[PDB]
Amino acid sequence: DAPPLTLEGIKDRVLYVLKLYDKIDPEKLSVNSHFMKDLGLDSLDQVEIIMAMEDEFGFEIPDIDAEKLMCPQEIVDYIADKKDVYE
Amino acid sequence: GKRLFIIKPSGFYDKRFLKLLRFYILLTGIPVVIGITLINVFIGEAELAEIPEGYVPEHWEYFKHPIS
Amino acid sequence: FLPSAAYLTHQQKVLQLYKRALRHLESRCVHRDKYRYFACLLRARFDEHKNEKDMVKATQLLREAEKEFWHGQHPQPYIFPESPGGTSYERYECYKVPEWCLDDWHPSEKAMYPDYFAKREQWKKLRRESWEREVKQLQEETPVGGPRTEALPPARKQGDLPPLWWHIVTRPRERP
Amino acid sequence: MLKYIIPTMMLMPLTWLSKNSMIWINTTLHSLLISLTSLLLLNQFGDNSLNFSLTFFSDSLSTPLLILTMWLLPLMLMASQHHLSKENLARKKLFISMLILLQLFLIMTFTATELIFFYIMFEATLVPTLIIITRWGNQTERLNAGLYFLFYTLAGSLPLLVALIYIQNTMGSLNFLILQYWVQPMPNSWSNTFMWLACMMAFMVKMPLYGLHLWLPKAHVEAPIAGSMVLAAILLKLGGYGMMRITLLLNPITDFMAYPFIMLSLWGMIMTSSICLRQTDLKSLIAYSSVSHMALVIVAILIQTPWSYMGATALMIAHGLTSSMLFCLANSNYERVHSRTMILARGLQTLLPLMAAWWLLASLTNLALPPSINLIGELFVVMSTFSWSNITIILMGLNMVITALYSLYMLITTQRGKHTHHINNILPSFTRENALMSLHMLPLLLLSLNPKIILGPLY
Amino acid sequence: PTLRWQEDPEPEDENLYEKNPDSHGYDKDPAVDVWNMRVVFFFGFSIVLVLGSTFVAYLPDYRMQEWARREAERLVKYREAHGLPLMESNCFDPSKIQLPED
Amino acid sequence: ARQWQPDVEWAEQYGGAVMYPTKETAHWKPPPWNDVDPP
Amino acid sequence: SFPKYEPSRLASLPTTLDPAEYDISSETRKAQAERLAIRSRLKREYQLQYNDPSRRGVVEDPALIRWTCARSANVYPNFRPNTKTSLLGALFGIGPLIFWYYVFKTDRDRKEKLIQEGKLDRTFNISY
Repeated sequence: DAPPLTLEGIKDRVLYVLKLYDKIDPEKLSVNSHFMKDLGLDSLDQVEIIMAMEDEFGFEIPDIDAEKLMCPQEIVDYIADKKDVYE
Repeated sequence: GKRLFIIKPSGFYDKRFLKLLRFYILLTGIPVVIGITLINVFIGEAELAEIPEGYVPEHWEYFKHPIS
Repeated sequence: FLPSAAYLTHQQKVLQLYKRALRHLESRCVHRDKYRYFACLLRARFDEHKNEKDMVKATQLLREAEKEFWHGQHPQPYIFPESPGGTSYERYECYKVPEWCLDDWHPSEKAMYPDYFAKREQWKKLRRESWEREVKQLQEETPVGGPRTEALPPARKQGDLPPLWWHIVTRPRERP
Repeated sequence: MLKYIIPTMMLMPLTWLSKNSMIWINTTLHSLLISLTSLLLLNQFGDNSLNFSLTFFSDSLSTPLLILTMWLLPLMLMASQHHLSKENLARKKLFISMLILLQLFLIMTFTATELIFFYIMFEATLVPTLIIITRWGNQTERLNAGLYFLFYTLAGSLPLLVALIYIQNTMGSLNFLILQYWVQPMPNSWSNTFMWLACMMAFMVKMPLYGLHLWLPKAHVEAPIAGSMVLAAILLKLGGYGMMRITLLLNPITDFMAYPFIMLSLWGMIMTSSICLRQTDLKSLIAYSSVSHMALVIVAILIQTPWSYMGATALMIAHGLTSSMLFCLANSNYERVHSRTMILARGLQTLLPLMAAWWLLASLTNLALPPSINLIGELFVVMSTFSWSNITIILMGLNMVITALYSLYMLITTQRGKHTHHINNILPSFTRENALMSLHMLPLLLLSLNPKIILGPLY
Repeated sequence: PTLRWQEDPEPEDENLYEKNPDSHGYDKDPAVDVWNMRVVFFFGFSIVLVLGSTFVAYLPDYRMQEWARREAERLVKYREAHGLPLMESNCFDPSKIQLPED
Repeated sequence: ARQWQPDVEWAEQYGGAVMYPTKETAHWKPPPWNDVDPP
Repeated sequence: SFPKYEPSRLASLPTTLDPAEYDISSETRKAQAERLAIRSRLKREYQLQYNDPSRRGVVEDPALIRWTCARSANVYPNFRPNTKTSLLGALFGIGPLIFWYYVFKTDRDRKEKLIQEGKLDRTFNISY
């Protein structure tokens, strides 16, 4: 396996596959926005979001973490921590 | 940027013991192999003659290989 | 059996049930489109009685839901190749040589790599200089005689590094 | 043989009047020269044995064990620093001279013409080992271990003297030829049965068999590496040597009276291989391994086939080398981490990359790897015991399965999978330890090329 | 109000490195460690192991094997060239035996 | 120094006049060290 | 629709369907809180003995030493010979031994009687 990865790629891909989801909108979607607080989607769908990132990037994140992501900046940060995305 | 530092624990003692082992076996491995080869290519083993009449051999001259 | 709390929550238990049942339905149901149909059916089945104001009726439906889930699970679920039990699961544990080592080298090998060992020397000076007073004062200042949790406080007083950072920062790359 | 007795004496004041930090080099060099000179012995031919006096003589059973003793001395005398290198000069010289004196009585014992002389030098071998393991046992029950060692080995070994005096004054002298060439059958009375039980039970204590085997593991886990390796290899294989020599008398009654010892040895071989599968205390696994293999040796001696005696002496020599080496690797890991346990010192594939080869190769020589000498011994014992009965090969193969299981578990427990990442004191492997491993393994493979040496009298 | 001891806090773990980086197995004397390594790998391998391999590699025929081969070749040639079956049983001649009667 | 040595209580067992105390041997006081009984 | 999930000594009862987890006493909440307190104090002491840059050797886990000395040396005390211990000792120690001894007597008596008659296949049985 030879993939290259950077912070730009993981940021754009996570924001991409959150932009594609149905019951939110790409009009008001910053990098820094909560899920329950201002986008206003329920926690059930928040775990569906976590399921989407797990099924995309190809590795489980535990429910000891999946309580408390809630915002795409910390999602990008946590998966960049797990894959150790630097050279 | 593509290459990174990889970590491997302390190959120097590995290589030092391996080099000393091969050198201090082969210090008298090759001279003894040269010695045994020059013996059994330049001195002969023996032949299988019977005992002659009115003669005794010793406790050597019963054995094939000359170093034996 | 979790670091921050003692019991999960009620909502946390229902939520773990939902993720496990949805994952087992992924593994059960190939072609991904009949999967999407059955997943929205499951999401609707949770929606039909989500807004019940009791609590003993909530734990009633939760318990019977675990019964009718453990009836219908899948034998070999599709677990990812990093999860425990998975295909890899520390495949590359062969090469996670820890960094308390690499100081026990011969100095000729240390003469092959000048810059990395000099910067490791300055990181080790940064470890040794900022260990005693700051970290031990923050660890013996804020807790009670019983700590009662495992979350440890950040370093926000004036300056330097957070407490107990060394064997969390200097861990191997997980794809060496 | 006096040319081997007297330089063993002369190597003792060497150690005294050599100066500081020079006793080591002189003793190691001169004991290795003694090992070459010992290897010059191997002359034994055909019809008779060889007589190095009316006092000394060598059967071809005694030759490889004698070379094993004079080869295991310098290996040990190098093996026993770094746990007494900080101690005093006088105590260091006393320890080294004690090992030299123990070698001297072992040579006395292996070239014993007379069985009375054999008994005296047998318990003369018994004497210094208590002093060694008690003074340098490095644990808190070394007193208990040395005391059980003493009273077990005496109280079993002691009426053997009375039986040997009775044979001395009922049939003349006790040279092995005139004990031989004259030996008459001894019928199924009861006094003959007690004489047999005295002699064979003394050596049963020494091997040990299953009912008397807790003698051993305390004397190995609570002992230094020198006493452990000499104790295991040379003392147990010396006990087997002694039983091989004394079983020439008492020919008819062994068929009548030798069934329950076969039984206790077989079922205890199975139970001992089972008990060394689940224990902690890494040192003890090799001890119960030694109990299992010498129970196999005991079955091989008490059945009386030439195939059985060839397999017995091959199994003796191969297991002596393997168990001594594996004791030495266990001490190497204990010097790395002051644990003695097994579930603690994990990892060690990543770290110490060369030590994996010695662990694997010693575990395969314990596995009965097929060109090795260990499988040659076990295979001929299995052939002879299936000639003994058509049903007992189940226990032999079940021993084989469990032996492979616990040996390879001992491999993949300590040295497979994940360092516990709180150890951070282990240094890379010295040249000394790997020199010791190469001194163990390479004679075993070179005997695996040509095993016509180590097969005993019935070649 | 008691300690029951007075001795040193013990021990200090003797890292045999960090004063000799070129060190062989044992303690910190520089010369005699080199002499120990040289004597164990010369007078333990270069003169012991390889010369022992050549010595017991071939020697006189141990336990009379090849003599037995050649003597059996001669004796089977004789006993096949003179009619009688090779390895006649009853190795002691029944002329030279005296059974107890009945 | 990593070698075990017998402690105080390991040598406390070698005290009194006898080695094994029973229900009848408790009154065996140790002898005076001067071998002098007080008058 | 459920077969009620009978447990065994090998099929462990899983953490989902206890079902004692779903009727909760307050004392169990107190117990879980104090158990978290115990594990938190043990991890705090371990991590403070774990990240010292001056420390060199092993961490000296007392539970492992305690378990080892519990398993090896502290079996022999305590012990009293009970009827259960004596029964199970004479069963596992002597029973199978005397069983295999009976079957070896039987096989050897059959074999020696059969070769006293001589009707074995020892037409050539050389390597004995």
